Amino acid sequence: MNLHEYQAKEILARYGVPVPPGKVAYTPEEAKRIAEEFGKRVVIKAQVHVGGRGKAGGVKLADTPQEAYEKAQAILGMNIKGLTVKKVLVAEAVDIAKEYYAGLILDRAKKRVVLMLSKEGGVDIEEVAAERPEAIHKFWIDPHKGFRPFEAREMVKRAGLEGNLNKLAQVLVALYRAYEGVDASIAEINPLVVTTDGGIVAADAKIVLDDNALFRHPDLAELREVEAEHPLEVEASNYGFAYVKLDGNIGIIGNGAGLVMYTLDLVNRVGGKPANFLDIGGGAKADVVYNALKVVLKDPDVKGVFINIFGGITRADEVAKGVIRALEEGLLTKPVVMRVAGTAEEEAKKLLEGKPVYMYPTSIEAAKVTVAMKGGAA
Amino acid sequence: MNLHEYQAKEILARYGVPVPPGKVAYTPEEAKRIAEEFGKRVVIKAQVHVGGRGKAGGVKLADTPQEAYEKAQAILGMNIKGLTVKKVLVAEAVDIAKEYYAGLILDRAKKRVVLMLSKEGGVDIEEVAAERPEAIHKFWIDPHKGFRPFEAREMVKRAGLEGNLNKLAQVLVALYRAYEGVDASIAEINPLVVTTDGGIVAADAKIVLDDNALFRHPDLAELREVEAEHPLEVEASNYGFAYVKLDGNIGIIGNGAGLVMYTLDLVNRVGGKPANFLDIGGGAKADVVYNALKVVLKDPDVKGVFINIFGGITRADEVAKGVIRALEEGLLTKPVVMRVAGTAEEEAKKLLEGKPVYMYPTSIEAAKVTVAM
Amino acid sequence: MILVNKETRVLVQGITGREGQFHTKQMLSYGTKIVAGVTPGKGGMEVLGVPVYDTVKEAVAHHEVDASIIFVPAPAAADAALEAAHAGIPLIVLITEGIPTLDMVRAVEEIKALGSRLIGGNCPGIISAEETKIGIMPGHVFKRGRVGIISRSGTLTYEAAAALSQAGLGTTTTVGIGGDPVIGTTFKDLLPLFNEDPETEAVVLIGEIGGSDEEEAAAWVKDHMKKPVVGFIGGRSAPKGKRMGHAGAIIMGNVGTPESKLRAFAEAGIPVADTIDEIVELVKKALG
Amino acid sequence: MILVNKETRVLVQGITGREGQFHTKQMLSYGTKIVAGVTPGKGGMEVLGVPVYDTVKEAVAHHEVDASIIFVPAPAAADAALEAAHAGIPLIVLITEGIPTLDMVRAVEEIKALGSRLIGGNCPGIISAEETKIGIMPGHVFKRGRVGIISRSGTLTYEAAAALSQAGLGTTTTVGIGGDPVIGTTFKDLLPLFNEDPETEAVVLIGEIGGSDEEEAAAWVKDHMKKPVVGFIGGRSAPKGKRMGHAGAIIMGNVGTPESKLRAFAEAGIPVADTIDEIVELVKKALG
Ligand SMILES: Nc1nc2c(ncn2[C@@H]2O[C@H](COP(=O)(O)OP(=O)(O)O)[C@@H](O)[C@H]2O)c(=O)[nH]1
Ligand SMILES: Nc1nc2c(ncn2[C@@H]2O[C@H](COP(=O)(O)OP(=O)(O)O)[C@@H](O)[C@H]2O)c(=O)[nH]1
Ligand SMILES: [Mn+2]
Ligand SMILES: [Mn+2]
Repeated sequence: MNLHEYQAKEILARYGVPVPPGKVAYTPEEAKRIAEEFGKRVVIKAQVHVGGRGKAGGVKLADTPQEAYEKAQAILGMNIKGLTVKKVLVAEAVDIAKEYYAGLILDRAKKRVVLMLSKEGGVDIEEVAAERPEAIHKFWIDPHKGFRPFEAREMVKRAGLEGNLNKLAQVLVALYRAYEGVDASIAEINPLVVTTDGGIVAADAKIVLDDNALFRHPDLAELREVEAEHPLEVEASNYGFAYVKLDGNIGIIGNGAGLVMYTLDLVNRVGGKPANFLDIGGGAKADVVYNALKVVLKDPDVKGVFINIFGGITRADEVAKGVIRALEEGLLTKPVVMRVAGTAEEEAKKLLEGKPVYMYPTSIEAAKVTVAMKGGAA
Repeated sequence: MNLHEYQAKEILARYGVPVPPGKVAYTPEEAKRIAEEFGKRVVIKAQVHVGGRGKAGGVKLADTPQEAYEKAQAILGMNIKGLTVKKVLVAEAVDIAKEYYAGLILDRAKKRVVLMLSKEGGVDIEEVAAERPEAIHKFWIDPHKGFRPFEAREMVKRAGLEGNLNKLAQVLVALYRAYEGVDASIAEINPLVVTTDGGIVAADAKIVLDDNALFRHPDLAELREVEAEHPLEVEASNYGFAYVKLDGNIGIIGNGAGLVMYTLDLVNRVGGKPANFLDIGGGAKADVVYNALKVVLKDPDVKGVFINIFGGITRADEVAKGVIRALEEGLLTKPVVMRVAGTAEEEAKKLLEGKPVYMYPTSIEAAKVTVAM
Repeated sequence: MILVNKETRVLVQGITGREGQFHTKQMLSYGTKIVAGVTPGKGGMEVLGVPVYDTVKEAVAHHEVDASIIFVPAPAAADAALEAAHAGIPLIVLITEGIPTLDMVRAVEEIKALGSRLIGGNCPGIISAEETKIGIMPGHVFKRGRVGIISRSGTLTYEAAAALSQAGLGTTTTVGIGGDPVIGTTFKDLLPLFNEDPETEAVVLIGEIGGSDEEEAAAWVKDHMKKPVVGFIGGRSAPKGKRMGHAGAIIMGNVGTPESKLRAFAEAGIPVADTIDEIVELVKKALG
Repeated sequence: MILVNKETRVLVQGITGREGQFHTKQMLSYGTKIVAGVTPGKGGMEVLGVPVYDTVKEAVAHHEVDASIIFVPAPAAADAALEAAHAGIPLIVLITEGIPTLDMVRAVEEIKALGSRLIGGNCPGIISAEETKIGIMPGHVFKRGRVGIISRSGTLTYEAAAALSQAGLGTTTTVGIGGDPVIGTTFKDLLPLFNEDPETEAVVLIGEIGGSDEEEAAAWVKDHMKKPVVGFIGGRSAPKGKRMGHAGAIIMGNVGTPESKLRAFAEAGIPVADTIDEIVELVKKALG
């Protein structure tokens, strides 16, 4: 689950990370009122779930309330690489002397959380690591002891950060406590800033939460719906399905994340272009397939649906029964191509006579069929 | 630092320990209004920093608001083994089926925190520590990993607690999180109760905080003054002194906890009866001794003052100078006996000539002197 | 076979749950030796003839147990794995999906230091064809034969095994190591075991995007394997920075790319099948 | 002597602080070899001719160091001890009073597992008469001689050593192990060291109420000691349940009573002095 900068900042502040005072605005009027209340130079920052907001023009300085109004007006509703800005953060501008990078992610090779620290802040870290990996310093954190001030200080010196050593270390320590405290999968401060007054401040922040731990952060579980990259992610979750929006027009339904990836790979290889990832889980009874169809068809881009299921024990007629129900309720208006392995596949074929629902014995065959078809309502 | 039951309960509740709803009352009228709000049977409990409140009559059940008023009236201002009750907790009464004991303390031999768990709740857990040390089950907690549900469940089965296993274990887990969370030195739930409805509840709670960690718990540091066993503890802290109120009439001032204990031991041995412990810290310059005198003399029970200092490097007149300052400000109205080892002990003696401040070369001697006062 | 066979005596944690009940029945039908069950709060109960205890320690006090399979709900599953390892159980199979990553970062470290092998979480379990089934996989697709399998997925694995079985190749032990980012057992942990099992003539590695267990496995195969290994990678066309169902199926910038995985297989002389059928074809070829 | 001597090269953590700087000067006058200092934020500076570094690791990268003495304020002191142990420093002397008990429960465990010996916290340090002073004790009361000292207190210790010195007995190494409830080094830890030091002919144990280190030390002496030991207990008249200055000087019901300590000394054949002078008297007697 993605959080906005302002939400990440609220969390970091709560754990003792210094943060510029700021407030979210939904209108130029609110931006102006906020600028007036601060009574100093502010920044207007697009709140969208991508990076590079700055290069894309979603981060603008404003010296006066009237400029805060104007800039909010120019940013609200703007498009930043696909996303529409629906709110902005209005924050006090900090005078920057130094821009550093501090980030925590899971290092899957060591099975530990790793702190990544670098002098080269304000820049896409991925670049850095590819260009000159030596400018990035790493500390792998003890999962039971945590990250202690002395370890933080050593990391500060190792990376050659200039500024108050104790205050830099404290931010790093608080950053990790925050990470564990909300079950973040990612927490970065970029840029971690030393102000011209020598102050240490998190000028920007990014947090991504572990979805598996939302159940123990009710506070944040609430934001699930609004933070979703796509509204179908939520519906699919209701049934215990995992949905991912892709750009394409072939709808995909499968039982098992591995099998669904394979399906996507098949489709793509033979010229197709999948509209989504949908894993309906281990089992595939009638209700499950019906709901899966329901969810996938709420996507306008879908021209047709490729269902690829390997039931083994589960009957094949179970799939057909669910697709039939959907068709006979006037939900299924597009063509549906299936590969359903299991028991009684013949009995399942018989069921789909006279229905715009066609089975095949092989997945690659079904895949080809859907790629070539012009979809659309029948 | 001691906390009251209601403060301990607030902390436990915050960490997820179930606790009967309750509110503090300073008057019978407040007790009554509280009873009215709850609209059921309540318990009126004396909030004082000792145990055995029950046997002493500081815990009374009340079925009606008018009974709550009358039970508060009988408890407010009562004396419970030395302490005066200035407030009561008015809590919903729980219907008790089982009383268990759950407690955390530092085990100094293992250098680890130990959970102590027993079927025999509602009773002196030290009593059971003799009658049957075997009735107390122990788990030494890993200082980095903490205390996990599976360890809690094993302890529940080990101790033979009846009741919902998962809920019992959760209380035990939360109890430890609270312990670490507020840097408690002691946290106990006695009795940890299984209600007739099968519910699990902390019917009573005790927490003692680590004073060394108050600096990182501001909301609790505030309570320092009010929770003090004696008002002089606070003053003494201002100067970095450690003060302890004892029952006796000889005032004691020394530099070093070990030396002060030795001084108390000397006095007691020769028939004396010390009024206090006061450690002024490592050093003993004039200001320090003056302040120490200031603090000790605010105690009515003090007949006279025995100052026992080993300065070594620190010159001895430093002590005399501080005592003199105190005397000529009309602070020092009692006799002062000193043993001050260090440099220039003679020039210190020719500072106290004629004044009611007498030195000796030996501590036992000085100790004896103050006995006849 | 490796790890488990018909003599493996199995404890089921979470036996009274919906999933536990369902799969305990399936395992019993297959012949798995389920000797006991654990569910705190339900000790003294019985499920499908299996006695139930409150704790793993009580269970092993009355029954010898070589392995435990865990169906406990995600919020409590890591704690259940810890309980098993602390009870001395040598093999722990953690099925449950949705366990918080950080729960596993902690638990994996502790369980390993204790000497237990953990498989999972978010995994279908382990099966030794026609010997014992400790998991949720359909037994009918695993005919006993010559090929060992290690997979990060479930249904995809079953399809490969069905194909290997219809081709007369058959399978030895199949291990679903799970779809999580932090797991108890990786490809490289199991490869030495297969290497030294004479009944296993070939090993198929079914992997996918995310992390670098495949690359590490490939490096080990290059240097130590004395029998053919065939690879497969799901998610070759996947986008970056998006979880593809499995919590662990995500490409994080430079890490976990499909390209990196194909390249490392290639350098290790591990052939990569593009389809299920190609898995069977490449294994046939390598086996003369 | 034990642990330290004139060759011991010393690092001071918290050297720029008022305490650190005061005692660094004293130690320098005594002859202690202070070779380096550490204070985060003050690296590159100098105190009394001693170079200062931001971290212990930088310090030991430019200077060989056999011991560190810590004057860092209570909220940061445990962290400073950890830093020293993680830098590989074998002997760590933690002076600072007021460190949270749980900070020490955690740190003592970690430091010991790393192989460093921790003395403290809340202690005056360690001195080897006329060889080296690593602490805050006045050097002049420690004439070089025949008696080793281990004490839970400070000033009281200095008085005993002054008496022992005036009586011509003298001292070898004196260790103030601290007034805290959780400390790095106990009586029993140091006793074997004194036992095997031929220059130490007798050992004085200065203890007090609280915990049971004295009883455990007595049991060890009874079975293992090949030289006379004399005890002393502060707080014999102390009330129960009250901290007597030292965080560790408190009787908790049945634990830490003076009576228990006296009884255990007697059963071990360790004579207990009632006064400073009796310490000198009992040691004279035992030495012929
Ligand atoms: N002078 C100044 N620059 C800022 C401030 N906030 C952000 N920036 C700059 O804007 C750039 C990008 O904005 P950021 O908050 O990081 O959003 P991003 O585009 O998603 O990276 C950074 O490189 C900063 O240097 C501010 O308050 N004052
Ligand atoms: N029935 C009932 N008894 C209670 C309740 N609260 C306390 N008691 C009883 O009164 C005794 C004394 O109360 P407690 O708070 O433990 O006071 P203590 O004497 O200082 O330990 C307890 O051991 C309980 O058995 C309650 O809510 N309901
Ligand atoms: Mn940024
Ligand atoms: Mn009680």
